[PDB]
Amino acid sequence: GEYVVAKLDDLINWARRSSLWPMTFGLACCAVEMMHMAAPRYDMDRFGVVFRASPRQSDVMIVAGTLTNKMAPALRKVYDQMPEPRYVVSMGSCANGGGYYHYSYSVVRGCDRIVPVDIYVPGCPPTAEALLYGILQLQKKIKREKRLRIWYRR
Amino acid sequence: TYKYVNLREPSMDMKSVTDRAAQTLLWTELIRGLGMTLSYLFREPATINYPFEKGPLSPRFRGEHALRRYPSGEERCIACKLCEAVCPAQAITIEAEPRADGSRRTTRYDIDMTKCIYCGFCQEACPVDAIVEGPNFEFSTETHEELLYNKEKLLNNGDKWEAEIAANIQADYLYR
Amino acid sequence: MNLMLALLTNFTLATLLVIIAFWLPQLNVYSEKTSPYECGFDPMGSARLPFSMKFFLVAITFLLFDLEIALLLPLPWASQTANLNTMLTMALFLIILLAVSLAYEWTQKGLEWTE
Amino acid sequence: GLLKKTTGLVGLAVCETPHERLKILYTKILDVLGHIPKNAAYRKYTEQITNEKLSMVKAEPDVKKLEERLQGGQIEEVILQAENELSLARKMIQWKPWEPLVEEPPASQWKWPI
Amino acid sequence: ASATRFIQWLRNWASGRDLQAKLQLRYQEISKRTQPPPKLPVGPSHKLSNNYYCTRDGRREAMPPSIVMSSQKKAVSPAPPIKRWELSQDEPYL
Amino acid sequence: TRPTVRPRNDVAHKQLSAFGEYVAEILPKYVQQVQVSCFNELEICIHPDGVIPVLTFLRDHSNAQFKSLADLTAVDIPTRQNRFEIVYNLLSLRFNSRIRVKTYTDELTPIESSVPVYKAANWYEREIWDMFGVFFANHPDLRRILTDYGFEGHPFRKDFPLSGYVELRYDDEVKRVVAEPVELAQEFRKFDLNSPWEAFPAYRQPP
Amino acid sequence: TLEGIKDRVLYVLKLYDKIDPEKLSVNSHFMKDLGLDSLDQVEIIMAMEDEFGFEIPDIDAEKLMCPQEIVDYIAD
Amino acid sequence: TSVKPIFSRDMNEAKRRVRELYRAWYREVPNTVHLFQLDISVKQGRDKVREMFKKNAHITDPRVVDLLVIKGKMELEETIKVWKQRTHVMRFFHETEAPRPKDFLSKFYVGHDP
Ligand SMILES: CCCCCCCCCCCCCCCCCC(=O)OC[C@H](COP(=O)([O-])OCC[N+](C)(C)C)OC(=O)CCCCCCCCCCCCCCCCC
Ligand SMILES: CCCCCCCCCCCCCCCCCC(=O)OC[C@H](COP(=O)(O)OCCN)OC(=O)CCCCCCCCCCCCCCCCC
Ligand SMILES: CCCCCCCCCCCCO[C@@H]1O[C@H](CO)[C@@H](O[C@H]2O[C@H](CO)[C@@H](O)[C@H](O)[C@H]2O)[C@H](O)[C@H]1O
Ligand SMILES: CCCCCCCCCCCCO[C@@H]1O[C@H](CO)[C@@H](O[C@H]2O[C@H](CO)[C@@H](O)[C@H](O)[C@H]2O)[C@H](O)[C@H]1O
Ligand code: SF4
Ligand code: SF4
Ligand code: SF4
Repeated sequence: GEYVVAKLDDLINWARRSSLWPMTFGLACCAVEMMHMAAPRYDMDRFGVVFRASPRQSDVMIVAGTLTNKMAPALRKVYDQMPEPRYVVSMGSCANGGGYYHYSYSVVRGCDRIVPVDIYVPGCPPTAEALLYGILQLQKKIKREKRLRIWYRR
Repeated sequence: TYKYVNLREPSMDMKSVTDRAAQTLLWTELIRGLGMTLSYLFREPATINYPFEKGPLSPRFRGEHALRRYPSGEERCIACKLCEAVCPAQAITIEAEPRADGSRRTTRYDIDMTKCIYCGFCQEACPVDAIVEGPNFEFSTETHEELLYNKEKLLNNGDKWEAEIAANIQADYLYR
Repeated sequence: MNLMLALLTNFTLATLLVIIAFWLPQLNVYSEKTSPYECGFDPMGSARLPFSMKFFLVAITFLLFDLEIALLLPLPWASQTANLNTMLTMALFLIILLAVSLAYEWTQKGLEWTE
Repeated sequence: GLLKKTTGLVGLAVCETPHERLKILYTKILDVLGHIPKNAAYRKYTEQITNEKLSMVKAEPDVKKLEERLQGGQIEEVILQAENELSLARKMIQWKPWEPLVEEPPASQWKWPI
Repeated sequence: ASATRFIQWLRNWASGRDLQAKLQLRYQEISKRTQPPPKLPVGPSHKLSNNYYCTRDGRREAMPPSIVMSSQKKAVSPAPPIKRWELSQDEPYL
Repeated sequence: TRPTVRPRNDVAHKQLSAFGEYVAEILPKYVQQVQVSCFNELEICIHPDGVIPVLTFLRDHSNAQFKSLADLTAVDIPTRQNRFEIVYNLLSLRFNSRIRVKTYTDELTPIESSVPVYKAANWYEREIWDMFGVFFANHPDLRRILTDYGFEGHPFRKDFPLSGYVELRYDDEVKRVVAEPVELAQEFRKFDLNSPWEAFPAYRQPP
Repeated sequence: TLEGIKDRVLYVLKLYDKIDPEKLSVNSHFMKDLGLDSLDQVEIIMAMEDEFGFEIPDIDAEKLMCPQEIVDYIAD
Repeated sequence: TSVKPIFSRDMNEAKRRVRELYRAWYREVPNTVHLFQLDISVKQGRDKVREMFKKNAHITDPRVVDLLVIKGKMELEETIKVWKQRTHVMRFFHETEAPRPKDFLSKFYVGHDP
């Protein structure tokens, strides 16, 4: 019982974290360092991380840049249109907490007012390597999920 | 001066004309393009093996903040509030009072790391090298609240990273 | 039988995969998740509205060209006839008339898409 | 001089008979300026610069040399400017900006800093 | 840099260049990551005499605008007409 | 040639002054002030009725040829009876020169749209309407351009607060993004930076 | 169809709930007797456009201030 | 006291523009509820339109009225063309606002704001 579901979590967790597909979704400056993580030096694709444009075929949303009030309904929409399980990485000061436009009349003070956030990557922008650290931190979060173990004990 | 990027009239001799007919029909310029990506296939890729290999940085790198000390262990920060005044993002919050020995020291030193733009102005403004941006860039967290640093966090960062911070400051202070 | 067995296995496997895909995963269905996709903002009108075809004239010509192949596909068998003099004339005749029809539509701008 | 094949500017066709076209346009400008009062600075200034350009056209039969003298780019650019000037002259008649200032601004409308 | 002679030949032929002379990966031709200390120069105003600030104060020589006309002879243009650019002798046609 | 002081260019100052009075002579109906700054920038200040005649003259006149509209913006000066200063920055490729044209208006007075003179002005005037509330008459398609749909107010007005009046969040109950009165976890800290000692005598205002 | 016009108009006004059907009369003034406001009148006029199926320009509309005035307008 | 008009030269002209806008808003509500799939009724939306018109019934400047009509027309264009989202349309109803009592005592209990 416990042993079988324990291994089954390890398998579904391993598959989900080894095959993370971020939405092709960038907002401003920080999306440039997201490009540099896809570029040859860091090659996100080698970790199994592949951009896919459609929300239906995406597992992760990387909020890469400032979220304005005008954009906020659209960001929530494409997040809702991801199938589950889904994860959100908040990248950069603007997404994390408004940043350098925190006191602006047109800026959402942190994307976590709109969506739940799994990982916060600090920086303005975070280096490409810092974002890669955040993605690998998200992977280790997924490695610790206990969906079936908790189900078994319900 | 100026030059023309696209203003050339192609020659109309049967050899040149026949050369272009071969290009149209035999796809020679599309084959030539295939040669280039074939050459790249046999080049060593530029990918480093992160996290076992790291990208190169310089002693000026602007990373996570830390509050420093003198060799005796006394804090350098004297609550002058120059860093708080210059902060473009208003990310710094300070309160101060006379310490139990009369020293001018802070009782609050917050940096909202989700407001900060990692611009380094605070360490330029500091007259005693108290607040710096250290070399650490790998401190992403799982909650927003973990990125709201108070004085205890920043002093721990100083003690944590002082060995590297001091060596970087030694390598670059003569440019300042 | 073998062919029918082979076709049934192919589409039986495909259906089994779809069944598994729909009943294995944990589902959380709500209105926003299932709303039509259009880059984050609500669709403006119905996707069932008419969608103009600019290559409509090529599409009809395809129906006429797509029947030339049925007339030409027997050619490998026709090459085994004793009466090769008549064959080759009629085979070349059909292809030329097909070529002429193509030239006519080409020269009369039938292959240009409407703006 | 052999006629150009291109002016170098997209959408600006090469003119076959630049000298005659310029004379037509400069003459039209002078005709339009005759309906503006003699004291209007627009007339005196536009007539002056117009007559100087027209005099060049009548004295230099070579399009290359004439372009160097007019200092207005390719001769087709000069034709376009002549057309633009003629368009302005007609508009100025309706506007009559030689009239006295319509209204003074408030007291400190242009004072800076406050 | 570790590629074999056959592979060096192959990617040279396919690309049509000598790729080895200009590799895009950096080896030891780059500067050392530990440098000697600098000794930076000082500016013109680092003098002990003949250096009164009021003789080198740019902000205090700024003046308000000159009022040409306020509502309170030959024709002119804003500046001389621009000279026509000349074609490059380095490479006029790409 | 003192190393730290910006050099002064007097040939341009004379050239711009000459053209400035040339414009004023030709358009006395509209021109109210002409000035040249110490870094050689000519500004024409005109009555708002002369927006189209002045800009058209500067674009088309053979001795002007300001074919490019570099920028069109507005400045809010609440102390003035007409608080809004409208600023046209024009470029002349032919004479390699720049000119600035300034007019004014208030909250309730429209300005003629300069789109017929420069098609570049279409979005600039939408921005001025969106951020300052200055209405442009006969504009082909005037409407907000930068602010959110339904946004109320004109943020670049000096009396509009920096953080605005409302803010957004996602509310799970109504399953949508909602707008609510703005509350800040940390108020923006106002700094009083001005020194109480005069800095620039040359700009002193008489008492 | 003059006779039917009067009946149809009053059928519209019965539906409109701001007015008391017993208070209602062919001569009663919308603003005076019935206590309506201007916008209320505009809504009534729109309800007539839907019925008799034709535009009622604002210049015409503001005059129609009683049930009787509406039926007269419809006649043309 | 002589100022440049925006559209309407006096209040009577301005009021006609108001009623033309009100008719357009009144006619559009059924489509807005249908298109945006709003849970409100056509009556609720039309009541909200009335409420937005009623709050500006004290204006007597034809210029202020013209700007209100200009902003109303722009407001309607966003709705019809579905530039607005449901969040923008439902912002008129303040569904997540906890009601703020307006009497002295209730205010006195909750804080210092008058
Ligand atoms: C090329 C083909 C590739 C096919 C690959 C197929 C996957 C192979 C690996 C399978 C490993 C097991 C996957 C389990 C994943 C279940 C999804 C999940 O995580 O949900 C969490 C849930 C836990 O949910 P919960 O009970 O804790 O709470 C749910 C409610 N909320 C959301 C509020 C928390 O897991 C389960 O409910 C049961 C786990 C079942 C594990 C064994 C699988 C049996 C499923 C049979 C379903 C019955 C219909 C038959 C379908 C056909 C089956 C073949
Ligand atoms: C004894 C009598 C003998 C009688 C018989 C004699 C016949 C010999 C001469 C016949 C002609 C030889 C060429 C036949 C191939 C078809 C040629 C062709 O169609 O090329 C033209 C086509 C369009 O090119 P374009 O210039 O854009 O159009 C004309 C401009 N108006 O160009 C294109 O098709 C563009 C294709 C773009 C996509 C290319 C992507 C793949 C390219 C790499 C593939 C390389 C080839 C691989 C072949 C695999 C074979 C297994
Ligand atoms: C717009 C309408 C266009 C119509 C175009 C029609 C084109 C037809 C061209 C002629 C094609 C066939 O041409 C003809 O082929 C046969 C072969 O099959 C040849 O015939 C030759 O081979 C056959 C058998 O293969 C022998 O029996 C025969 O003794 C010998 O003459 C003819 O010498 C040749 O003239
Ligand atoms: C027996 C089989 C083999 C025989 C070939 C049968 C197909 C013949 C195709 C038609 C050839 C002549 O008819 C064709 O008419 C058009 C007129 O629009 C000509 O001209 C047009 O063609 C090309 C491509 O569309 C355009 O770049 C050109 O601007 C246009 O003028 C073509 O240059 C000509 O090729
Ligand atoms: S966090 Fe910094 S880099 Fe990223 S979008 Fe904001 S300002 Fe630009
Ligand atoms: S790096 Fe810049 S934004 Fe961050 S705390 Fe220092 S001064 Fe403020
Ligand atoms: S960190 Fe430095 S600049 Fe900031 S208050 Fe302390 S001493 Fe002053």
